[PDB]
Amino acid sequence: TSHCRFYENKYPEIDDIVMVNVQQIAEMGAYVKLLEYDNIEGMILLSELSRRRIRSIQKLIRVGKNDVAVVLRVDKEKGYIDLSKRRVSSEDIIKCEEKYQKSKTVHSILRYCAEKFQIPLEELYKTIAWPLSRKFGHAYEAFKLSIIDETVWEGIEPPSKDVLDELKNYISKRLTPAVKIRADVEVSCFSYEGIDAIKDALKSAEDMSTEQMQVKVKLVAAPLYVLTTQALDKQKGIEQLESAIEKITEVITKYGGVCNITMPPKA
Amino acid sequence: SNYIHIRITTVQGVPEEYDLKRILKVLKKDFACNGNIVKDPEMGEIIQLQGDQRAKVCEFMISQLGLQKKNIKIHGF
Amino acid sequence: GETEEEKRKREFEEGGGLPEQPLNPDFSKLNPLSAEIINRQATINIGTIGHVAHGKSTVVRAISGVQTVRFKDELERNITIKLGYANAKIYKCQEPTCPEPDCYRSFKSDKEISPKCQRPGCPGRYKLVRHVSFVDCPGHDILMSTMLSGAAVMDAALLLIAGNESCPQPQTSEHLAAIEIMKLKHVIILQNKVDLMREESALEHQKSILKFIRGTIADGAPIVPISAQLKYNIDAVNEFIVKTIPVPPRDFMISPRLIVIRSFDVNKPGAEIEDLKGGVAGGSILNGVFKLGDEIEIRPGIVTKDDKGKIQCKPIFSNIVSLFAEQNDLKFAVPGGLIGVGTKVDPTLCRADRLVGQVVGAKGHLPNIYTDIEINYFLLRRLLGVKTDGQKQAKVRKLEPNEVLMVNIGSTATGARVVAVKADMARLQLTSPACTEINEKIALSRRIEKHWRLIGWATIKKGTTLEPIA
Amino acid sequence: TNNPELKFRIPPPVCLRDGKKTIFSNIQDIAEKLHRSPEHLIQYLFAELGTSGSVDGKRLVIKGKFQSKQMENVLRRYILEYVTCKTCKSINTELKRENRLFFMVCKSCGSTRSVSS
RNA sequence: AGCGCCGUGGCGCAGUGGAAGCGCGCAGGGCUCAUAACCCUGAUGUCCUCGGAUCGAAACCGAGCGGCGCUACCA
Ligand SMILES: Nc1nc2c(ncn2[C@@H]2O[C@H](COP(=O)(O)OP(=O)(O)CP(=O)(O)O)[C@@H](O)[C@H]2O)c(=O)[nH]1
Ligand SMILES: [Mg+2]
Ligand SMILES: [Zn+2]
Repeated sequence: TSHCRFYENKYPEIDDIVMVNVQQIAEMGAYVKLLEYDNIEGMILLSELSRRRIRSIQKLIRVGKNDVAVVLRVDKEKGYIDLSKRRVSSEDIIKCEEKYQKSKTVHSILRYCAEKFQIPLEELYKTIAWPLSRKFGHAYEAFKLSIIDETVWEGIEPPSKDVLDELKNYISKRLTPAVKIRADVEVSCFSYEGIDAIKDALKSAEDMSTEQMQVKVKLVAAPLYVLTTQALDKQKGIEQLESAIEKITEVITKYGGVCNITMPPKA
Repeated sequence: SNYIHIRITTVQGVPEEYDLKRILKVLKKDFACNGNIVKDPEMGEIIQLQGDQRAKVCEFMISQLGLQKKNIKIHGF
Repeated sequence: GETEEEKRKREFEEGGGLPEQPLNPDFSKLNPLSAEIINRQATINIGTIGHVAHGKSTVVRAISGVQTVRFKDELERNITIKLGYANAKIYKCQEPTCPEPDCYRSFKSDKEISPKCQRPGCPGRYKLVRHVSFVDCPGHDILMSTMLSGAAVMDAALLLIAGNESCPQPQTSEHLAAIEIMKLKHVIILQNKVDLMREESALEHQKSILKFIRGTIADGAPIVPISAQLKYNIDAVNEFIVKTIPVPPRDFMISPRLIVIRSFDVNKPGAEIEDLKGGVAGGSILNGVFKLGDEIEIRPGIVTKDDKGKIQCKPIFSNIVSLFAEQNDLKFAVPGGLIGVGTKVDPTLCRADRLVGQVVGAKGHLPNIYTDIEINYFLLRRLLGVKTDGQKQAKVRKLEPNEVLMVNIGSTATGARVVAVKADMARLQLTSPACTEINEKIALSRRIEKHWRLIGWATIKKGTTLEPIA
Repeated sequence: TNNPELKFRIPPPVCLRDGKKTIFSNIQDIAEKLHRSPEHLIQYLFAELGTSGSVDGKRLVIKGKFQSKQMENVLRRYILEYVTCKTCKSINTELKRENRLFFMVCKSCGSTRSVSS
């Protein structure tokens, strides 16, 4: 049962940035539903329609799809939103789309929860999305921190523990990330040994692999050895792979060989 | 490979031993036709030619740069 | 209802399999034709020479069945830089009834010590007369240094001539001259194309070839028609190899050495580095016996430049972990065979083209790296490898001081600067490290027509030593 | 002995034009007349046009307006590139897999090149 | 042999998460005296074969296929 706007109140705010889904255009413009705030219809007049001059109303609208938008006035007595699209900075259009994406992902998760439990989605949002969005600024960061930290649910009152379990499962399977950090070390050794040296550097670099974040350095070439890690927080890998570099340098500088670095640790 | 062809008009497939704007300057005069050097999102080279003159651009690369003259395919269209 | 693999396994076990080399056999009695040496290692190196766009790897593949790679995408089709290898076993029928020409049968490396004869009607088997190694050499006008190195490694020659093109092709003449330079006379001439030809065209081409080889060093060189595509008349080539080419004097008295022509790294990608292998230098042993677990140093080795422009040579000591020969890991090595020494030398030192023509000596010897060498040179009249369009094939001029000329000392490919010019002798200044052990056969090439072109032969007489930095 | 005639075992293609449906019931016969894998023949014949018909049995079915000379030219070019090795006059040569791609190999000699595009 | 990409509507490009995408083509119709230009409407798919979590997967994941591109023949 799809209801319950993402944000705090049913009434959208003034001058806010939104993402509008189009349904119907007769003569005055496009009075369309909203998928960032509540579904109260916002009306767009032809004057605020086109950045260019409107040439064919059929082409530029593309009914049934979302477009970036702004709201000028909100009728807070029964519901009449005045809305526009041309008066938006070109820099914030992508950010509006990102906010639409975040809301749509959160609502897909919570709609799955509601349709599985037959619980009104307003109940779920008032017990799940609103407290989390308050605690962490946004429900998306709340779910991401739920993935790493299970304490984000503490201080919150679920309607049922089954909701907690199924929601956590769907997050852990749908929001599962963790960016690969990859680098390439060159072996320039003209030296006496150098397979036992690489073996020893391999041992002292693979032992460093922690439980949550393992550094497995594969072989693709004799000189070019690859350094691949799954950076959960995207900041441990830089120092881990710097440690790998210092280890390989310490191994090489005493046995007789020489090595340099081709590709430094990059996300 | 190095497949060169003309599609109703445009020439797609162009080795770049000579400059493409120089290609426009050596096409536009003799052919007298409008030509647009458009960079599509990462296909081969695109050069326009208004009016169907496929044999004329055959004559052209014969004159300027054509050295194989066998993989150039005259499309039906 | 036996599977073909099962029948082959039965024939392999019936044929005695392949007995393993003794860990410590008596060497003062071992001969290159001994059973233990012959079963799992080649004793004679046979190289092939020919002109471009003719096919040498095809003939080697037809003779043996061991493929020659032809790698590097671009080189998969046109020309190869590194040499080609292939192991063939000479098997001769023990039965007198069958005709001599088809008695011999050349098999590939992992065949048993006695396979069954494929001729219909002979219940006899084959006996291993000799195991032969094949060193395919490039025959393009650009790649000569590798061909000269492999011909220095080479001990027996197979010249390939095709008929339908021009009778006096220059590339084969150049390769024959190079072979004549480095003390090698056992040359077998082979007709590449006979099928598409008429019965008199072949005779005319044969008359032309005989006319060609009358004043060169080789005189009694046999000529044999062969096919690379139809795969016929290979047993006759095997018989000619057995008859014409004996074993060059190679006993166990002379000191051990190694001449690496190819560098191979063993790093299988995708597998975790926990289980890896040492680096392999592909080298020929022409003098000495090498055993598992030996200490060895690459003599020219680490070439480095100091801040003052001086060239420092660091010999590359290393312990031999394995000596891969033919098909299986072996315990002892036989001189006169291309063997891969898999040592603990760092795999990046054997990556692409680092040990291409480098001398290596076992611990217990002191080779000499030289910076300035004294050379005795002898020239030829007409430059070989050029088709002059009807005017006097180019006459080689005398050398001039301070010219970078390619002086292929055996396998080492270096560009030396001439410091002194006289009637027979010359001082060569080497920017790249080169070493001398006893004599070393050397080829000389100049730059007259872009690419390198052979002029004559050379022998080191003296040199300025560089004392190793320990 | 082997070649009394001194290849030409390539039959004239037979395509049936039923007004709206073009049927080629000669694909398997040329498969046995060229020593090719019929799956690879069909995959190439799909990859050259904008069509992928139906396989039935030994025959390919497509539903449209097409000629018969086009696949004569297709067969002759395919023979020049795969069915006949450029190096030698032989048909029995075929496609094996020694890496991940298709490697072209011969049957008279055993030439090893990478012809799979 | 591995790693970085792809899986078309004739084609190029897209989001892949509630269910066929946009444009280039093609056909048909409108405009005009008429053409071009312009405007409207269509029909072209296992978005590569097989499974998983999931009320649901073209995608999220894989147990592999077919083709790409980097290493470089990877005894
Ligand atoms: N007709 C015919 N073709 C042959 C014969 N031998 C080889 N070929 C052709 O030569 C081709 C292989 O040539 P290849 O051996 O690579 O030439 P190459 O040895 O690299 C030339 P270079 O030694 O100068 O590098 C094959 O495709 C084959 O068709 C022959 O006896 N007859
Ligand atoms: Mg080769
Ligand atoms: Zn063939």
